[PDB]
Amino acid sequence: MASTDSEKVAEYLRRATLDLRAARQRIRELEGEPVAVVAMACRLPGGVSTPEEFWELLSEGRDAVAGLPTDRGWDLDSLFHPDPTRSGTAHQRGGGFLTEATAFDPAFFGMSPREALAVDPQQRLMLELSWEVLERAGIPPTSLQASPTGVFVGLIPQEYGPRLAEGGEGVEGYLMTGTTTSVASGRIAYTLGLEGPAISVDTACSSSLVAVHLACQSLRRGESSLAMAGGVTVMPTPGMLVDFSRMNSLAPDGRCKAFSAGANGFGMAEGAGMLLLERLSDARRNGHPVLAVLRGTAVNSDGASNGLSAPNGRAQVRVIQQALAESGLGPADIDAVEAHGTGTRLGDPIEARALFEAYGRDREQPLHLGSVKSNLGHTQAAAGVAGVIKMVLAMRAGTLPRTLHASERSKEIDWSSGAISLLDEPEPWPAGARPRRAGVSSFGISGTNAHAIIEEAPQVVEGERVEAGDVVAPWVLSASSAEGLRAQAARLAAHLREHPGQDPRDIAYSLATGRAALPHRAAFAPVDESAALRVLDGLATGNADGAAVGTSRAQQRAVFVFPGQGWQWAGMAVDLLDTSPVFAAALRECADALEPHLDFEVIPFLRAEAARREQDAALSTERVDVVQPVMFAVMVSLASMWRAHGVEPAAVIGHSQGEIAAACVAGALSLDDAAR
Amino acid sequence: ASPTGVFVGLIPQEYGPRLAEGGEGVEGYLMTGTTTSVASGRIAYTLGLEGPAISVDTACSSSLVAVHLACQSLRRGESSLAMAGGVTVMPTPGMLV
Amino acid sequence: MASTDSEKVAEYLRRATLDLRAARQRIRELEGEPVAVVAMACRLPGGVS
Amino acid sequence: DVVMTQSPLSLPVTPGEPASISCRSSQSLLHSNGYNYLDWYLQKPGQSPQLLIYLGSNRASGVPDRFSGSGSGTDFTLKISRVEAEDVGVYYCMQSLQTPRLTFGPGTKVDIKRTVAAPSVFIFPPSDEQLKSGTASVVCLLNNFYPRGAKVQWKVSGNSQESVTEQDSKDSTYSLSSTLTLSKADYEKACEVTHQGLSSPVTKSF
Amino acid sequence: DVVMTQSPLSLPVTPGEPASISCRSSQSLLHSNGYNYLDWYLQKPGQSPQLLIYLGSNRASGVPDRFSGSGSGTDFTLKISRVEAEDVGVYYCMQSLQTPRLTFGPGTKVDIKRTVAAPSVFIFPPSDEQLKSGTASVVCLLNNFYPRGAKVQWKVQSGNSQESVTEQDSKDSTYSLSSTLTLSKADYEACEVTHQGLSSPVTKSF
Amino acid sequence: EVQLVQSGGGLVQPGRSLRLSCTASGFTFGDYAMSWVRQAPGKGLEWVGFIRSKAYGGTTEYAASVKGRFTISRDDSKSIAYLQMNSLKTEDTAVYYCTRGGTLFDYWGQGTLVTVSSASTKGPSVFPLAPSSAALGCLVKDYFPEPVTVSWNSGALTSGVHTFPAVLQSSGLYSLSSVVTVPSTYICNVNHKPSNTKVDKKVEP
Amino acid sequence: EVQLVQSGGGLVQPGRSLRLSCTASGFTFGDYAMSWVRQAPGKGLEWVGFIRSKAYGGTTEYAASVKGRFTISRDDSKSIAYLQMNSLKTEDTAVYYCTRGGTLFDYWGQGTLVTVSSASTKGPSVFPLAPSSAALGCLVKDYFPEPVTVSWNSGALTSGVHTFPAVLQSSGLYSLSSVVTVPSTYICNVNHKPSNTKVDKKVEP
Repeated sequence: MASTDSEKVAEYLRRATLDLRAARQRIRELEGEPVAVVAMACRLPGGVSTPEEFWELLSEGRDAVAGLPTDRGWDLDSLFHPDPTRSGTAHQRGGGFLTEATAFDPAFFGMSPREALAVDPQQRLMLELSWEVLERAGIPPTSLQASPTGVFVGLIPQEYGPRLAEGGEGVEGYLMTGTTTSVASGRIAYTLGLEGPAISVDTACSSSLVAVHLACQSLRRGESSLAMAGGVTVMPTPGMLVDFSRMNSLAPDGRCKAFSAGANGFGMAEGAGMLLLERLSDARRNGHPVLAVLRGTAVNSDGASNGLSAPNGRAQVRVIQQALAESGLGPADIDAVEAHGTGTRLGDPIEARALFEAYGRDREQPLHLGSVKSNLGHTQAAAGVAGVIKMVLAMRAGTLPRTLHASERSKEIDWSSGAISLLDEPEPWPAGARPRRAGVSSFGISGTNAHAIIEEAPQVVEGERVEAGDVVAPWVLSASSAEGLRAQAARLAAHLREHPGQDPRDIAYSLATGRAALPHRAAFAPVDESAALRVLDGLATGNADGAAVGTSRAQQRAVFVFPGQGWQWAGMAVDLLDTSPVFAAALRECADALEPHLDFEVIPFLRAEAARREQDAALSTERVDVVQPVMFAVMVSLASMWRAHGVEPAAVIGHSQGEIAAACVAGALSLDDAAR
Repeated sequence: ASPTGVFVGLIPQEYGPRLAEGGEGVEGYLMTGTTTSVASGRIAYTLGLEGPAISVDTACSSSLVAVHLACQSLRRGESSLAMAGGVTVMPTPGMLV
Repeated sequence: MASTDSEKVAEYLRRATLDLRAARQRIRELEGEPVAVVAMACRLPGGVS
Repeated sequence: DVVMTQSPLSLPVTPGEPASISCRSSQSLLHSNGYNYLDWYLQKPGQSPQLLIYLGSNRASGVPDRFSGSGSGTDFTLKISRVEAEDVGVYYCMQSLQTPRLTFGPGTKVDIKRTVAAPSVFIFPPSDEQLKSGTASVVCLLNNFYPRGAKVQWKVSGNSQESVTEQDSKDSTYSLSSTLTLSKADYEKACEVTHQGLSSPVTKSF
Repeated sequence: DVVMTQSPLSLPVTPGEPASISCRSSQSLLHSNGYNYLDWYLQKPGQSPQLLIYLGSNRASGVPDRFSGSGSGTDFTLKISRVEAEDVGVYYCMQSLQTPRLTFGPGTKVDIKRTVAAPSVFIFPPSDEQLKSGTASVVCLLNNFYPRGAKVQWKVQSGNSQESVTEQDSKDSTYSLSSTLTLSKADYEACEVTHQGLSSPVTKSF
Repeated sequence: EVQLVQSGGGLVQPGRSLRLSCTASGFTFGDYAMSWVRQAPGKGLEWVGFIRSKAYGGTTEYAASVKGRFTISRDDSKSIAYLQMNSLKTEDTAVYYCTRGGTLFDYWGQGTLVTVSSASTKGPSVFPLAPSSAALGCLVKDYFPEPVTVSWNSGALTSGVHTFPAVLQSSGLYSLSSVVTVPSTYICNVNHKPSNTKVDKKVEP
Repeated sequence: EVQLVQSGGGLVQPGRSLRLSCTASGFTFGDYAMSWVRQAPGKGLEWVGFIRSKAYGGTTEYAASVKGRFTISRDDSKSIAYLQMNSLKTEDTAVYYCTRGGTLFDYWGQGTLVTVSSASTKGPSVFPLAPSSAALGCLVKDYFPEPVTVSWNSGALTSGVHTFPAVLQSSGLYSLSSVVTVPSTYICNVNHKPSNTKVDKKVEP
């Protein structure tokens, strides 16, 4: 019975409670599942091309505002006139502009040079950055075929090529596929084969952040197991500078003097940043490296502000408060905010007042206010993804970056509260009892205000074990071109010469699991970091020394062929058995299958090399009754080893006695059947 | 000031003079009036809507994608009302060429 | 407690069941709640307004 | 007395179609707490049973909300909203008002629903080398018939056993094996079925 | 016996800060079913109480997830994750094991936390027209003090003093006390406090 | 949705009967055991009793202080829970509550201010506060029942205003002390709604 | 997460003891009452018994068919539930289950195929099926225990193949009838893993 239903009811109470404990953690993962930053890829103003080089721009306080690009064929002579109202002229005399957005690798993807010429530089910088953000995550970019992986890339329509009405000479039908923000999310999903939702957001100076908010939703609801979010503003023609000049809003120097009294305009910059978003449960279950965690992102509009361009105060507060409420975090839980900091003399005051309202009203410690645009410039639709890059790197390095051109804090902002500390000096941000949290704000010119909360990656990665092994795992690297093959060994050699002490097995695992099998492959089995960087120094020039090189287009399945007699030496299985645990196991298995019918156990005979196999009227394995069983014993074991290391035969071929091995390894006969 | 998101489906179109070739009165509105981003922004600003004013772009499926994202912003709950749809008006004869 | 052997634990089961019902309905109100089309505005070819 | 709790058998459900399984209950299972004390169990063929719905209407976690449930004081109804191809097996009307639960219930044969076919009655005389081996097994094979509501007679019965496979996927029928284990002498002294696929018995002998 | 349930009966908590309220249970409330039998109740000042957490850890529906809960066999802990301007009231640690439930407990004075201020001891002799009206009420007013852990003495003794302490306002977040010394005709011909805002008693008379 | 709105407040003397009804809407009334809670003003709650569900049957268990005085009944067809007050006394002056369970008071009625006082309805004896040399106030002694609002400068001064709670004397009357704290000649007005005794007052040291 | 993996299968004769262990992982073992269920092959389930939680204490209740034969124990520190089989007989040939509750079998172990048969391990008497004039088959009479795979054309023909379930005779042996239905001279092979009796067969009408 049930103590008169006492057990019964309680037994039902133990299920309605356990179901409630499971139906409430489902809501908590449907609305507030912490989504992680698996990997980070960026092309930002200056020399920045990787997230680690971008930290070499924030930590040493370098400004990326250098000057206008000359690669793009910009006129540069009608761009500047003494008259500020002359049509066709720009006001900023510089800004951080990408020096590599003009160039692209067409042959790497399935893109023709004719097609790639018409591809928007915004779009051609999301295919390479899609490849980078996947290789940095340890996820082979070609492994994500027909998989749910949504793409959320934010752009601005802008203008790259000629008028679509007039067409072109060489580029006629691919002008469309270039100058369309739509395909700027579908092209990435097509080249990488991603089946996940390909949304191309458009939200002016907040596009990227907004995109991540959407992506966050995708992972929280579960539409896409992987999210691919970020934004870009690549600047192909000087038109956009010419016309923000018409509102007299660009800083003549092109510098984003965020929260500064010398703010004479919001300036401009062109750049790109990209993120790989995955829910923390999926990211850690699949082993994907977690760099930081987005907890909550909110997106709102300025409403009826003082025009479409002017920002709104209360709406900005309502988005930096909603993100906290949606993330389950608060004003005191954020240690350092990354505000928009567009740089105009009007946006910054109201923007700082909003920060002083949601955060500064209730602060235990001074909030470390920063702005990535100070070091870079206003990257427009790439702002919001550059800001999250700044916070995560500040989190991974334990240091808060400087806000350049912020020594003279703005006189129009009341800093007397002290709850907000402008980051004019590098403030240490060490890991402690409080989980490190940050906030990135982007307020676009369209009026859409967005804010995201970035918690530090939960420090559960610690606890890894250490060991040593004799397995010289091959250092496999592949490229789409011979020159790229010679460049993927030079960059790796530089990385293993500028980041020394990285274990060889760790390097092989990342090079093998994390790099796509591209149709120009070079592979070698290193024994030391000096015998490897020497091979990596010969592979960079093209000399195949101690390595294997081969172009292998349209090739993915091995056949195992089985030679007959001819290796009369028979002195190699000893070294393989002593160093391979399987070769001391599978060889034992086949020998123990040969013994019931042929009493000769191979292992005592194997340790007898050819040097000790010629005394008692014998030669190097010439006894047919003795050579054939020991030929087979090594023969089946070796085929098991290629299958134990992951190579399966597509076909089997047996010259004379390989037919016996065809019986065993192909499943036609068992080990006992084949050995007999 | 009521939560109401504007989700407009748009394919970027070339309307007037080039951005580097601003007109006589249409100087700084050749992008503040044409950039797809501000199409939903103008709706949110003139109507006073304070919600997710996101301009989506997924080619000919952009309207249904805007509808889906507006619904998903309603399902979770970020704007009490949601404004979803899409438009293709072709000012120049560029697309059909 | 007093009558038979369940009048306090049964209240807890009732509350837990109601909480599960109000929490599973929340899941279906967060991923499967019908979304009504309040009105349509359309500008289409052929003079449609 | 023991409450009688039995669930109607022969439940033909087809993918994409809403079904409804009810149950019988002699003594009322609506306990004084206001909660029914019956459960709904599904034994997946070749796998362990699963908790679907407890307390009459409350569903378990893990199983999707497709398993909706309700009922009156005595009459119960599991409203399976919809069946897919994985939703096949045996449903159980286990009550929970009187431990012991030694009888779980005959169980409901939930089957992929399809129109009625013609059972292929195939009489098979045993091999003669079996007759010189010491046994005799004449088999009246039934193939491609649904639903499985027929037993094979043995005239000109009592030595017949049962052997039926579960449903396949692309054909969704049943197959029956009536094995008539026999002895030496009695071999030289017919099988028919009463399946609803036909009306008149079909008599074919060895 | 009766299980003695006692919590830190005062929790100065400030908005945006995580607090933690515990409880004494003299006996073991971890029943044989494996579930604690303690309830967490919040009486909102000027409104009805609310069910926060039942069975020791299970939160109720409707209330935010802020009220998280757990505990040992005897020791319990309501982990209020965070407090706001709304989260201020009386929290009751009610054991639900041995019915009757007469005592709900003294209750926990949850207060907006702020540093310690100086109580403004304001002695107020009663009006003379009251003295010719038939009564006498000298009031020792206390204003802008927090926390409220002081009672007013009446020397030169006590026993005729009643308390009229107000609640906590929003922008100032202090308390105000009214020690009314109802008196009679002849006895008309001093008050001090022992609040932690000061150390030495401040003696001022009518 | 669920509502447990109450009704049956009033002013009585010790020794008479009073009505308390618990309106049930939104649920099956016969499932849960209706309970009744009493809250003394400004201090600790005290539980009165409950009735078990008619499906359970059981009995009606009450608090030790209300044996032979209060009884509780229930009905499904008309869905009202009853707390019957008989032979009322002084302690019963409190706001009673209707709770949704004998052991799990998950719901909570809004509260009916049941008052059992021996006083009668009359105007207040507004007595001022001459400052020592500071704050200025005005006591509102001897009034009944308890609707009350005391403003300063006739609702013009709102900073520093402290409307002190009701003060329960043994005579059944009430006393309020509204005092403002500001250096200076101030106006305090007390309005007793039931009696229309509208007293205006000028105060000096 | 929760797992209730089992162990303790085997082949026994009527009248000896067998072991059944229920591995508990992911939860507090002493809270739920461990129960044991028996599933006759292809037909209705039958419940064996349960042990109450040591917090409850209680007793060990069993089915009417296993009085004095089976006993059930439990322990927290090592977290294994026991079903002890003593004086086993023929009916016990079934797949037993470990359920997570005396009245609420919310979880369900994968199932241990406990077999109590009097037969011995030997090859099958493969007996063919001469078609009447149609379908072609071949029997697997007289084999034990029950691992079995019967293919046609040596795993080449898969359409129309019907691997009929095991047939329980009174002698403790098994019989299988794999038959294909296709107009025509076919090959059927039966492989008994324990005994290595690999029989190939050619069939004609």
